[PDB]
Amino acid sequence: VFQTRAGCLIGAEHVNNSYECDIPIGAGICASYQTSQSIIAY
Amino acid sequence: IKDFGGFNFSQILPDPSKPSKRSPIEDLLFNKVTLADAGFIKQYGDCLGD
Ligand SMILES: *[C@@H]1O[C@H](CO)[C@@H](O)[C@H](O)[C@H]1NC(C)=O
Repeated sequence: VFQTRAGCLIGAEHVNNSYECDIPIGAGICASYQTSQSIIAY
Repeated sequence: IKDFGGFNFSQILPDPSKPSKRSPIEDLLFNKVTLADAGFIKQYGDCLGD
């Protein structure tokens, strides 16, 4: 469970690092499918 | 912010002594224009109560 300004996202793991955007979410948040693989939001 | 030769850029460079690190002219422009969307999270309870 992760709360953003565009809403709250369920099913993703929050990470402190910053990468390039792959799938745009909104309000400065993007998501990607990364490595035992899972969805991450950053 | 060093000696530029007598040039003031304070009105256009961000002001550290304030949040969001934005210029005074940018502050004024942001104040003049009014938006109907203050935020983007309006819950069911907010509309049900009012
Ligand atoms: C112009 O720059 C000086 C420093 O060089 C600063 O003291 C002054 O306040 C600046 N001008 C304005 C209107 O803030």
